[PDB]
Amino acid sequence: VKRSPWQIQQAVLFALFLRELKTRLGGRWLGVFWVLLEPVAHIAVMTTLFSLAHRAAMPSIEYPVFLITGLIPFFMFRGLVTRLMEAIDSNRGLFAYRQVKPIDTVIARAMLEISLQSIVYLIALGTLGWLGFHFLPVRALELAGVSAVLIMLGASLGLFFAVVTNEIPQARAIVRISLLPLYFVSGVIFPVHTIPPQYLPLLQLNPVLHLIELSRASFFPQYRVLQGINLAYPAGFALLSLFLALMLYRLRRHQLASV
Amino acid sequence: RSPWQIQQAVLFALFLRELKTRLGGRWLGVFWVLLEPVAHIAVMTTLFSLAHRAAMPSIEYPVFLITGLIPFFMFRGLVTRLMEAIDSNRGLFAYRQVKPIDTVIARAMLEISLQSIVYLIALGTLGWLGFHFLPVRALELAGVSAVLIMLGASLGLFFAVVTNEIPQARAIVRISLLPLYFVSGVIFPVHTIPPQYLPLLQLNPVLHLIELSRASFFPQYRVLQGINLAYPAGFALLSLFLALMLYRLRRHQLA
Amino acid sequence: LVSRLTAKRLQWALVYLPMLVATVYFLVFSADRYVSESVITV
Amino acid sequence: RRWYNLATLLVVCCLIYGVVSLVVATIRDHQD
Amino acid sequence: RRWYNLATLLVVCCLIYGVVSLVVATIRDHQD
Amino acid sequence: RRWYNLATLLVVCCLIYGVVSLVVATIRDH
Amino acid sequence: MIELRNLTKWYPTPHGRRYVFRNLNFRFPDDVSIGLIGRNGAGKSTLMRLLGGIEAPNEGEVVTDVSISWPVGLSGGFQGSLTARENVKFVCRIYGTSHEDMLRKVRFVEEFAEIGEHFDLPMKTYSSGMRSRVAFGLSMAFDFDYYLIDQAMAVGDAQFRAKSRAVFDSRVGQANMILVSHNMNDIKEYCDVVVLVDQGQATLYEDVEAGIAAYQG
Amino acid sequence: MIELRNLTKWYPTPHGRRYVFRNLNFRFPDDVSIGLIGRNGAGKSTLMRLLGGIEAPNEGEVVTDVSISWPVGLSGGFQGSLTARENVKFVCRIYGTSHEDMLRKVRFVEEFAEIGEHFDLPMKTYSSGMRSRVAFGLSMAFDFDYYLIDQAMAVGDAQFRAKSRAVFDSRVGQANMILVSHNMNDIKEYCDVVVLVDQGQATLYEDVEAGIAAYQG
Ligand SMILES: Nc1ncnc2c1ncn2[C@@H]1O[C@H](COP(=O)(O)OP(=O)(O)OP(=O)(O)O)[C@@H](O)[C@H]1O
Ligand SMILES: Nc1ncnc2c1ncn2[C@@H]1O[C@H](COP(=O)(O)OP(=O)(O)OP(=O)(O)O)[C@@H](O)[C@H]1O
Ligand SMILES: [Mg+2]
Ligand SMILES: [Mg+2]
Repeated sequence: VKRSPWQIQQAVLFALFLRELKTRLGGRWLGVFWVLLEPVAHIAVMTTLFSLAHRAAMPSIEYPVFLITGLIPFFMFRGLVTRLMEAIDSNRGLFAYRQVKPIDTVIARAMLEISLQSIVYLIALGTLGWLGFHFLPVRALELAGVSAVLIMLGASLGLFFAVVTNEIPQARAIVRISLLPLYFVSGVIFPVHTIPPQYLPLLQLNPVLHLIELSRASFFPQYRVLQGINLAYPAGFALLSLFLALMLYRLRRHQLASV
Repeated sequence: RSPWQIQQAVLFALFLRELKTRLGGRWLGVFWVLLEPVAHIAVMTTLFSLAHRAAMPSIEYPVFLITGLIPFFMFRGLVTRLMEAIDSNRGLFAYRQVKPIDTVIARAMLEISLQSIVYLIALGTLGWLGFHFLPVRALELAGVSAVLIMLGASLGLFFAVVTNEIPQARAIVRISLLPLYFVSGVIFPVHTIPPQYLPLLQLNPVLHLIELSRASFFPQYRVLQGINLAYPAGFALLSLFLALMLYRLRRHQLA
Repeated sequence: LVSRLTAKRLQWALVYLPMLVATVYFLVFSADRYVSESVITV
Repeated sequence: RRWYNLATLLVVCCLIYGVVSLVVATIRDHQD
Repeated sequence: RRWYNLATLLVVCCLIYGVVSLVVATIRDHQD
Repeated sequence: RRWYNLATLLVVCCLIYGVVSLVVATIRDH
Repeated sequence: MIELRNLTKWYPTPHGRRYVFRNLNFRFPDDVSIGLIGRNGAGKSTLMRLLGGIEAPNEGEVVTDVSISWPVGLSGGFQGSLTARENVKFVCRIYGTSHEDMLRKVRFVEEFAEIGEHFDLPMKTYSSGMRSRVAFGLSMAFDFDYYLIDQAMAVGDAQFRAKSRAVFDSRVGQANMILVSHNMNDIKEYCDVVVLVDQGQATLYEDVEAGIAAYQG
Repeated sequence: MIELRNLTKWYPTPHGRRYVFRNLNFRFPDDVSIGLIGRNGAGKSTLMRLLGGIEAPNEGEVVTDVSISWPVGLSGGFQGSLTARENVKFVCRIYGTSHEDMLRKVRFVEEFAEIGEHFDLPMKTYSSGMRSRVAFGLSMAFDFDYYLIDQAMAVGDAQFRAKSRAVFDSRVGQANMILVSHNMNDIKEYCDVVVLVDQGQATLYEDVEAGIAAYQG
């Protein structure tokens, strides 16, 4: 009858999900294999050039498992930022039906990609288990909580960038490349225990480093954690970012539908 | 009129159009590009100054960084700006005299002029501070810079032509410019790289060109084994020939 | 349901009640713990 | 540490309430 | 090095003249 | 160093005023 | 029943704000088909966007106790790199429709447009007037009460005009039309009243000829 | 004079290459204004693209010895985020005009297109009518002999149509007119013969009414 706004929102989200599903992993499913073999392509060269270095840095942790426990969460974060940014400008012409609000595009993109990344995480864990490596986390609940905090932080940052940069098309690249240094300062590639102490405080300003360390601490036993690394700082960072991004979308809600 | 005059007029008009968008409405871009290299150099003075002095004490970071930054910045600007062409002038391909090659050519002239001005200003302000700034072998430096210019323009044209069908593959190319800045030896001397890692890096012609430019600039700057000009020159020539021939192939698809 | 959470219910269930119960526990119930510190090495 | 904990909790509660209110306002606006 | 310095000055002068000619053309076209 | 602390206090006050103005504009436009 | 209550719409120009529409208290007529005549630089397209709920008025409200179709327009409104088929599925999925009537709507849209294999090709391959047939078919597939037409049928053959007239006659007695175009015989044959916008003010003529003559001079 | 030489045009599609033109030989009559009409999705825009030098035929050629204007239409030919004034300036600089002649052409375009402050704004924030006015003025500001109007006059007021008719009558002695349109009164009032394209072939009707009747039915 009246089609209460929750029903309209869920229908729009489902339609947008189906629409961008074709555009995300190729029109002929040629991209799903690419995202399947991308993590193994990363870890192959990573272990190839760092196996002995990681063995000397810390024993009792296999390098493939250490790399897997930090890659896929970072893939989630990076892809969340990128797709959340591009969602608003991807469907400019679709803002012509009184129901496709700009927030729905980014929500559908996030809801598609978190599912895809959970799927590839499950496949990676199964593959690691099939090779005799350690794959079952010791404390899965805390790992899930840290992963959820990281996911919502990434979604918040993506929404903020989408609502801000939309008026500046060349700004996207400025934050499209900035993810690459984060791939080398978050401790995903190499353990942070070997970093010089004097660079430790400034490096601790990154919440992604804290989240990666906390997620790794809930995956392996006896995994030590750097002093000053906590969850309260990333939690506050992410919550404040989400509040600010929601407010900024509220202010410039009508500007984003200019088409 | 003669075709050369038509091409010259089209290139001049495209340069005039591109200057306003590249610089800005109030020309605020000059406040950025001039500040472009400095923001990179200063942080490296707080990172590996003592490490560089331990590595090589003959030369200094404020000059060693400049001798390899602005040439790399100019190569990267050539590649990026030439890759983003054609599309940014797609609506202008409606007058039968504006061809897709003219856009990349005009962007090449604009980037070359801007980066040459930046180089001159940087050398002037380096000599103002008392640092060594006059090149030792200017002609060899000019030749190596010209080889780098040709290689960069060739790569930009090739990527602009080949990305027409697949726009997304363009973006990762920009991402691919980031690791080169870390592996071309611009930030740090490459003499500290372990010996088993250098032969893989020798396949990068930008590293050879940067090393040769630094050798031609500084007095008594050593060159590692396997570093030559013949390999980058052949790479640039082959890439330019292939890019031009591929543009000849898809001459009408872009338009 | 979804179209029933007025501003009164949202404020009371997310700001007022948790603050009231926490401040009651902190001011009235919580017992204070003194800390003694030492610094050594072998 | 009573008062600092109370202040931090107050800020967190205010932020959570604001986020929830903004989310429900975003949801509500979808009309025909 | 007489001829070497002369060639260097030739290259520098040509580059400077080209850049200043471009700047002068832009100024003359903009100034109407 | 009173004159050094003055600039820091000015920066803090300006940031607080900006945040308060943004949030009050958000409330007003609601 | 459609009414306007103190609309004001402007845009963020570099030189201040260009107020396209100042305070408007216009009340539209009822049970008639309206022709928005206007002129170049007026607010006809903005009015049709506001009436369709596309963008909210800057300082006003558009009360409408009736269902109004989206503005068909002449540019945009369709998704890139997609065929018309998947565009129709997207549009009917927005409205929450069952699969059987969804396929029926897709069939109706396909049979309205005299398009061959191009119907399963992206919209870029379409001609400038084929997308108008696709848009008109999609708009007329759904049930509304006030179809907003914005110069869409200006790029169609005589067969397209005949088809549009026939389908609208098939929909006579249950729906209305708000048509904006600069082709005056179209307004003469399609509209019963005239609304002329001028300096941001809308004036109603109950006769086509009076408003059309004001338009000419 | 413009003659075709067995030219074939096709586009890359997954299902193959659809032939818009297949071995076409045609000779446009001289000293007359040609009405190029046809059903939707049948030439008339690829044809005008080839006439204006937009693209080249894959196997064939177009032979002329007469200057041809660029194909002004409903879209293209202008750069967004660029002021219409500097777009006209770029177009004038392309043809290598002197500074005084460039200023004269800019002034003529500005006075023809009755637009106020919006003339000094980016072309993206333009309505269809004012963009059409700017395009028509730019096309008429150059000394050509044949003008390629790709139904760009369908979104113009009575003022724009009257001004276009007057400015074409000002130089009707030497210049000519190749116009594609789906409206019929303008074609009758401008063109002297008719060229009808149906599938891949063009046919000449020396009588306007005969070609109009053939295209309509
Ligand atoms: N996106 C925009 N941003 C800013 N100003 C705009 C924008 N779109 C239009 N305008 C301005 O508002 C005016 C409204 O014109 P609109 O697009 O509604 O066309 P119109 O004059 O009603 O009809 P026609 O298609 O016959 O020109 C434009 O002339 C322009 O000055
Ligand atoms: N870029 C393209 N890619 C593929 N097919 C195209 C492309 N451009 C045009 N076509 C096709 O070429 C044929 C010729 O149509 P064209 O684009 O010339 O329009 P038209 O006949 O002038 O349109 P209308 O009369 O409706 O305005 C059509 O079938 C069209 O779909
Ligand atoms: Mg309009
Ligand atoms: Mg056409």
